[PDB]
Amino acid sequence: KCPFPSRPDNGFVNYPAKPTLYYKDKATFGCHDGYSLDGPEEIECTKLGNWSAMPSCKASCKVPVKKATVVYQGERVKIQEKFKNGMLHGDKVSFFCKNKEKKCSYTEDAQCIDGTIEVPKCFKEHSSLAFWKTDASDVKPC
Repeated sequence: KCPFPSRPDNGFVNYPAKPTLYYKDKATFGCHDGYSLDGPEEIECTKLGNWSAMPSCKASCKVPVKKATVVYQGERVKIQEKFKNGMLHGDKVSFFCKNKEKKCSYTEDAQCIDGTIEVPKCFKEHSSLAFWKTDASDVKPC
């Protein structure tokens, strides 16, 4: 015997329609808009009497700045364009930062994790109004 697995938060679950689920019986998961599955989509019930896993639904992220060039999968892009529809949990990007000492730039990664993506501390976004200031993404790389 296995119990009925609970619907994951911000998602849903499906299983055979029947009084009791015994073993080798399957359950199955999906998520609402703005979330994505973190774990296997299907799950077996096991010999020991418990469920082979328990996936959750992890939230997507608002792009956390109005404008930035970042590296994604090895390629410079504009975060606003590339992720106009938000960021999936697990999506990793790289913001540019200035080493003012050696007058060059370097990158630091940030990841969407369940709705929060923490932009790095070294990163300063500049309005296009502050035209005297220079985007780290244009400084020669260290």
